[PDB]
Amino acid sequence: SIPLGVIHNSALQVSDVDKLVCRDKLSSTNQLRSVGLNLEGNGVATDVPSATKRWGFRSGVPPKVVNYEAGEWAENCYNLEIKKPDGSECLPAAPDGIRGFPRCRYVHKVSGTGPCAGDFAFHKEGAFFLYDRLASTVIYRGTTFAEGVVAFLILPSGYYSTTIRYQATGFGTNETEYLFEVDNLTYVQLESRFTPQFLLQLNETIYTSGKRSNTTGKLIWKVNPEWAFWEXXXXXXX
Amino acid sequence: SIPLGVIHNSALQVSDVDKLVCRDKLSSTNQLRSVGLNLEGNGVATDVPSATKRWGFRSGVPPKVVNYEAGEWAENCYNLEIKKPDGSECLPAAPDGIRGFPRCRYVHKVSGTGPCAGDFAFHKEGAFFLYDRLASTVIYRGTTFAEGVVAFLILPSGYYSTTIRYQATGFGTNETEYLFEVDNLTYVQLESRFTPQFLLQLNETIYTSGKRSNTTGKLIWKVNPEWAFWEXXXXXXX
Amino acid sequence: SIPLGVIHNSALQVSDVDKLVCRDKLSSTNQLRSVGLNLEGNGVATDVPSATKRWGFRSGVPPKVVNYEAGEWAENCYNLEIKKPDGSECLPAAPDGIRGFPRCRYVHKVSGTGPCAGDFAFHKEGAFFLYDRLASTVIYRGTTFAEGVVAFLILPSGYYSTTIRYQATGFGTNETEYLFEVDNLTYVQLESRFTPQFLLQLNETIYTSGKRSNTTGKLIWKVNPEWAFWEXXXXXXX
Amino acid sequence: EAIVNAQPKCNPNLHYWTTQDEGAAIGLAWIPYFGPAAEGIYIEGLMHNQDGLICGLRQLANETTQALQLFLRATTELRTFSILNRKAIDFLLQRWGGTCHILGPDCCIEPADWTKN
Amino acid sequence: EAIVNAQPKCNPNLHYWTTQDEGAAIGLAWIPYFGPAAEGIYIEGLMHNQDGLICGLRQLANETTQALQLFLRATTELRTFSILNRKAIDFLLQRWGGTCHILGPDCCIEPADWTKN
Amino acid sequence: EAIVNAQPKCNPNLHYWTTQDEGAAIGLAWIPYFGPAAEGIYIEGLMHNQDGLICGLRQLANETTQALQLFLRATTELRTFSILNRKAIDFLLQRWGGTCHILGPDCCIEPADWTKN
Ligand SMILES: *[C@@H]1O[C@H](CO)[C@@H](O[C@@H]2O[C@H](CO)[C@@H](O[C@@H]3O[C@H](CO[C@H]4O[C@H](CO)[C@@H](O)[C@H](O)[C@@H]4O)[C@@H](O)[C@H](O[C@H]4O[C@H](CO)[C@@H](O)[C@H](O)[C@@H]4O)[C@@H]3O)[C@H](O)[C@H]2NC(C)=O)[C@H](O)[C@H]1NC(C)=O
Ligand SMILES: *[C@@H]1O[C@H](CO)[C@@H](O[C@@H]2O[C@H](CO)[C@@H](O[C@@H]3O[C@H](CO[C@H]4O[C@H](CO)[C@@H](O)[C@H](O)[C@@H]4O)[C@@H](O)[C@H](O[C@H]4O[C@H](CO)[C@@H](O)[C@H](O)[C@@H]4O)[C@@H]3O)[C@H](O)[C@H]2NC(C)=O)[C@H](O)[C@H]1NC(C)=O
Ligand SMILES: *[C@@H]1O[C@H](CO)[C@@H](O[C@@H]2O[C@H](CO)[C@@H](O[C@@H]3O[C@H](CO[C@H]4O[C@H](CO)[C@@H](O)[C@H](O)[C@@H]4O)[C@@H](O)[C@H](O[C@H]4O[C@H](CO)[C@@H](O)[C@H](O)[C@@H]4O)[C@@H]3O)[C@H](O)[C@H]2NC(C)=O)[C@H](O)[C@H]1NC(C)=O
Ligand SMILES: C[C@]12C[C@@H]3C[C@](C(=O)N[C@H]4CC[C@H](N)CC4)(C1)C[C@@](c1ccccc1)(C3)C2
Ligand SMILES: C[C@]12C[C@@H]3C[C@](C(=O)N[C@H]4CC[C@H](N)CC4)(C1)C[C@@](c1ccccc1)(C3)C2
Ligand SMILES: C[C@]12C[C@@H]3C[C@](C(=O)N[C@H]4CC[C@H](N)CC4)(C1)C[C@@](c1ccccc1)(C3)C2
Ligand SMILES: *[C@@H]1O[C@H](CO)[C@@H](O)[C@H](O)[C@H]1NC(C)=O
Ligand SMILES: *[C@@H]1O[C@H](CO)[C@@H](O)[C@H](O)[C@H]1NC(C)=O
Ligand SMILES: *[C@@H]1O[C@H](CO)[C@@H](O)[C@H](O)[C@H]1NC(C)=O
Ligand SMILES: *[C@@H]1O[C@H](CO)[C@@H](O)[C@H](O)[C@H]1NC(C)=O
Ligand SMILES: *[C@@H]1O[C@H](CO)[C@@H](O)[C@H](O)[C@H]1NC(C)=O
Ligand SMILES: *[C@@H]1O[C@H](CO)[C@@H](O)[C@H](O)[C@H]1NC(C)=O
Ligand SMILES: *[C@@H]1O[C@H](CO)[C@@H](O)[C@H](O)[C@H]1NC(C)=O
Ligand SMILES: *[C@@H]1O[C@H](CO)[C@@H](O)[C@H](O)[C@H]1NC(C)=O
Ligand SMILES: *[C@@H]1O[C@H](CO)[C@@H](O)[C@H](O)[C@H]1NC(C)=O
Ligand SMILES: *[C@@H]1O[C@H](CO)[C@@H](O)[C@H](O)[C@H]1NC(C)=O
Ligand SMILES: *[C@@H]1O[C@H](CO)[C@@H](O)[C@H](O)[C@H]1NC(C)=O
Ligand SMILES: *[C@@H]1O[C@H](CO)[C@@H](O)[C@H](O)[C@H]1NC(C)=O
Repeated sequence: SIPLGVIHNSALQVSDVDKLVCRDKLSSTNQLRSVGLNLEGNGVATDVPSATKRWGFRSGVPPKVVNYEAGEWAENCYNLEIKKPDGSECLPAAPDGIRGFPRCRYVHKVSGTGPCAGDFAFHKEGAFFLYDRLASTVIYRGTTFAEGVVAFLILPSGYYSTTIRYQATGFGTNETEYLFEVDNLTYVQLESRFTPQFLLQLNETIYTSGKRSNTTGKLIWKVNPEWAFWEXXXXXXX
Repeated sequence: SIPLGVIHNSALQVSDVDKLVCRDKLSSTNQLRSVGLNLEGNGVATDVPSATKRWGFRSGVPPKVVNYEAGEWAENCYNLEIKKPDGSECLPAAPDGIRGFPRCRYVHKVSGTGPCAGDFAFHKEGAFFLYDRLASTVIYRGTTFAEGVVAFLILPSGYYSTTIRYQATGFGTNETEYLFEVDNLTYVQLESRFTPQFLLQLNETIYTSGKRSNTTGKLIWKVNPEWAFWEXXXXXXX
Repeated sequence: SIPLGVIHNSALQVSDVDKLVCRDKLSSTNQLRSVGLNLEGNGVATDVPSATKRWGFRSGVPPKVVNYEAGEWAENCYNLEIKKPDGSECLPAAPDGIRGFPRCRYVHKVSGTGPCAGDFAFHKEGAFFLYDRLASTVIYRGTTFAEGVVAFLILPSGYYSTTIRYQATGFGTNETEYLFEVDNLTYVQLESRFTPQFLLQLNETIYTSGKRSNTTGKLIWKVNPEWAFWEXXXXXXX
Repeated sequence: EAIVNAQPKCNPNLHYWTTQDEGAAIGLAWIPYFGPAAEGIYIEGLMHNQDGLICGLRQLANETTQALQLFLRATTELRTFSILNRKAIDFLLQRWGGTCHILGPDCCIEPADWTKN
Repeated sequence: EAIVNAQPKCNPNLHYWTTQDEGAAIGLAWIPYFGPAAEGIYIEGLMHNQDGLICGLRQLANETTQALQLFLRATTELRTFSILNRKAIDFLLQRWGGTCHILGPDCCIEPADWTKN
Repeated sequence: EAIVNAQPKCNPNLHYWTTQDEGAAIGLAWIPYFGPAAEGIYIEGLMHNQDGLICGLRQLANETTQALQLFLRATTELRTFSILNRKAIDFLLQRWGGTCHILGPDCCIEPADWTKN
């Protein structure tokens, strides 16, 4: 049976089936709750290059959706607009009723291209893509999601969100290139080491140091080197 | 909890939750019934101008649908074909499986234009638009509905329908004009006071008095003045 | 109530409702099973001409779908691509999530034309078209199905599939003509008497006897005359 | 609570439509291919205001709306068919969701004829 | 009632397909990205006519059709997945839907070893 | 079994979002036409690791995934909303799915105050 969590002896635990516990009380369906937890909270790498490597395309497996009633405020969410080199869409449009994950501090909107050798994009570790009270096994186009897993159990500052935009080539491969976007003509080579706050700070200095492209071509910066979150012209910058 | 009706002491009443009544018997799911009642039966104004003022457009609220198993024969139903002035549709097509309300004595089919400042049309008093055993919070294009509300409870002449067609400008506003249609070129200025039977009688006299437009332009009549139901040429007529 | 099967006294039987049997035990929802059985197993004629006569077009009846959890390996399945003479499709595309029946020894793919005097194709005997764990009252275009019925009850060599292609004119009528296809230009007049294995054997001899059309026109063979399964040039062949 | 009809008017009679509970069809009317169209699957009945049930029904559906709307806001299901089954489950959980203490007020076991034993 | 197979023939053997009940997958076969395609999620079994269950099963599915079709006509759900859960609820309501009168015929409480006390 | 958090890290605090259970809206906020948009139907709360429930919750959702994925593979429902109702039904069937032998270990009837009678 799908595990069901219950609090015995001041500790959560999975209820053993073949053992019946008459002392446990279920007074109404309200006592049952479905719950989604973010992979964030387990310490996974949340930077775009590390996160995208956990997703992959596959055919022959029909997508599946399951609902959950409560979720967790996420530090990092993702929003993908991936096409093939010929411009055809890699991800399906969001089905009716599936909205973005409701609480994200940083939405990493990645746009770009990749081979997309599969009808759908799944989570390689079997996790779920968490949407608004709906968990899907696949990724929907242009829809904000957090990586997460679902639990079932028996009960006994405002919201600020900022979008960080990226450009990708070779998406979903071993040789993926990423560019942080500060405007439509000025980009920064992306490293796994760059945190969300570092990207927002670097963006502002580029705007205040006038280091934006003042031509009509794309300007690409590289940068010198310069614990979990809750605890064609190239150049350089040091 | 959503209220649930039960018959205690020869009187219906909402079952109190925290009070358990062991004498109440629920022998099967068949004893539970969902039920839809028409706002008609509460004495609301059913004429087109009064009824339409209870509906309004709004965005950001996803539509919701709930089913009901039994309904009430309606005196008045409505069927809307509203476009913006530029000809784009204001109401969504009926989703698959949603048919018109099954029992209507008069279907008021309103066609016309309005600003439609919202993705969907809701009931301003929070009632439901009753379709065929499906209750929706929004209005679907060209689909016949009655205004109504749903109840849940525990159990212990043919059908004639006639269509009355209207034309509307400024639909969903404070300054809406309505025209009763007797043919494609002959109309009557609509008043809240006009009952369905009065409209059908006035239509027949216009046909039998030859007062229809015998030109190629639109003929618009105004008319002189001349309890619930269960108990460009203008002119005049007195 | 929908009948529910139970094993009393070493024999299956429908559980009488008004008689309560306290000795019957239902320990979990896992004990309840929905099950689909093929009309094949009751001895019906499975040849294309006999099978198609059990299906017919009808309007005004909305399609309905019910799921089943376990099914039976079928000897015969069918896959229809029927258009009107003007080329419009007669059958609807398969709704999302409805795949072909999962186990078929012979898929009879019939392509052709008929009047199709109805919005959907139903089973004239009220049986179901069995798909992959979904039973529908109607036929979907290009989707493999077996004819079957569903049962509900309380519990107390590889897979080889070959496609046999046909051509049909006057589909869904009293005067339907069928042609077994051995290639795109060589056909055999179809008789009810022809079994699947006979069709595969006749196909191979035509290929090994060089009796295929070696022109650019269609070659049609007729053939001389020459228990259930589990127990424009014409010509002749004898 | 109690239901007090607070509506401007009340149609005391109820001409209703619904669908039949099984019922052996005359011959082959159960086959969808032969059966009635969507427009002809309904039965009809008329119920008067004995015990005031009709006017109470209208008030009950009116007062249900707020809870129903708040339920529909919180669900992500586009069409909800499960309210009545969930109320049936709640009915059973209220009475049988924990140990049944006989002679207790939240346990519906009557050993009356087991007491005369 | 009783089920009497009244069909022209009966395949007494039942080669069946279905899906497995959980079952720890060998390593990562449970991950949808790595797991089998839609065509390879099935198991197979063969069941013979011991106690005549196979031929009774075929007659039972045949006789179920009328009620099932009439149920599908009356519902507005495009796809029905709730028949078995609703039968489970009906099972519990038949036995526990009212007060349980011990020693009564509609109450499944046996105080046999509570009587020897 | 027992739940042992075997994850590389654990956020011991849980900032959560959900929807409210009914709650009388201030005036007309329950009407969909007047109510909040999809983005503003949520409440928020913060829960710390008392009794280690947060870190156990993260491990529980991690360990649920295999069974959940295998369930989703075997169902043909595109969106599953029935897991919790079915667990409620299973809860009742485990205790009340057969005759209740008093003083037995699989029957949750306590005649303690019926024994003092
Ligand atoms: C529930 O919680 C557990 C524990 O937190 C999660 O377990 C993770 O499971 C995934 C796979 O399901 C693991 O990912 C695998 O990691 C292996 C080792 O990781 C590194 O460490 C070794 C050193 O020991 C290095 O040599 C190695 O290179 C790695 O750097 C990899 O060997 C695996 O490789 C696979 O992926 C790569 C990249 O795609 C492919 O090239 C390979 O061919 C191969 O397919 C794989 O990456 C992960 O390490 C586990 N975490 C922990 C902490 O143990 C569960 O995933 C989680 N469940 C859910 C649903 O969230
Ligand atoms: C369940 O049953 C109850 C009782 O039958 C219904 O209650 C109705 O609720 C609606 C609102 O939800 C009420 O509509 C409001 O009426 C107010 C007063 O109505 C007239 O009376 C005063 C004199 O006292 C006049 O001055 C006034 O102008 C009205 O002529 C209005 O003030 C309200 O105005 C709102 O709408 C207008 C027009 O859209 C706007 O211009 C305003 O800005 C404002 O937004 C409003 O119209 C109605 O009166 C109530 N009826 C009764 C009998 O009390 C529930 O609606 C019902 N529930 C469901 C789900 O059906
Ligand atoms: C559950 O199991 C039972 C029993 O196996 C099935 O019963 C079958 O029901 C169908 C109809 O629902 C029967 O089909 C009908 O057969 C009649 C007689 O068949 C032949 O026999 C007589 C000789 O007695 C011949 O004269 C006759 O011409 C037939 O050759 C026909 O008279 C019926 O005709 C209808 O169809 C034709 C062709 O479409 C039309 O032209 C007619 O106008 C008329 O509409 C009809 O064909 C079938 O015979 C029954 N079988 C048995 C063994 O009795 C159930 O169908 C099954 N339920 C499900 C859901 O599977
Ligand atoms: C066990 C739970 C504790 C806490 C409230 C939970 C809950 O839903 N509580 C209801 C009653 C109390 C209050 N009014 C809110 C609503 C039940 C949801 C929780 C959760 C939410 C999100 C992710 C992970 C976990 C957080 C888990
Ligand atoms: C309490 C009810 C009385 C009456 C029959 C109701 C019902 O469904 N009765 C079934 C059993 C008896 C008969 N065979 C029909 C089917 C139950 C439906 C009712 C209703 C229908 C429509 C709107 C409002 C109310 C009318 C409410
Ligand atoms: C009564 C049944 C016997 C047998 C296994 C059935 C079943 O589902 N058994 C489960 C437990 C045992 C095993 N592990 C498989 C899964 C239960 C399904 C059956 C069937 C399948 C298909 C068509 C017609 C009938 C075949 C009917
Ligand atoms: C993926 O890229 C790495 C280095 O970029 C390379 O070593 C490896 O061979 C590549 N994989 C394939 C399948 O070519
Ligand atoms: C940047 O580009 C996007 C798409 O190419 C466009 O929608 C947007 O308006 C552009 N912004 C500016 C400031 O040019
Ligand atoms: C980068 O800095 C500019 C300067 O104010 C700001 O307008 C822009 O929004 C910043 N970009 C992001 C992604 O925050
Ligand atoms: C123009 O671009 C250069 C380098 O790209 C930058 O240093 C400078 O601040 C920009 N603005 C000017 C020169 O006004
Ligand atoms: C609506 O129309 C009325 C009269 O037709 C007018 O008094 C009122 O100002 C209008 N409302 C708005 C918002 O203009
Ligand atoms: C009236 O107009 C409608 C639409 O403009 C058209 O469909 C209908 O045939 C017309 N009827 C007559 C009698 O002209
Ligand atoms: C108006 O009267 C004519 C005359 O018979 C009739 O044909 C027409 O249907 C009537 N219109 C309506 C809406 O009933
Ligand atoms: C023509 O129209 C006039 C007024 O519009 C009307 O009085 C008359 O009856 C109509 N028919 C005729 C003149 O035949
Ligand atoms: C169907 O065809 C048969 C023979 O092919 C013929 O006797 C019968 O009249 C036809 N049916 C109709 C309705 O024409
Ligand atoms: C036969 O015809 C079909 C459709 O006309 C086509 O797809 C297929 O390639 C053809 N095969 C050959 C061998 O010509
Ligand atoms: C007919 O025989 C040829 C000869 O091998 C074979 O390739 C073809 O697949 C056969 N047709 C069918 C339907 O099996
Ligand atoms: C050509 O066709 C004839 C008859 O259609 C057949 O007998 C012969 O084997 C075919 N092949 C040849 C002549 O190579």
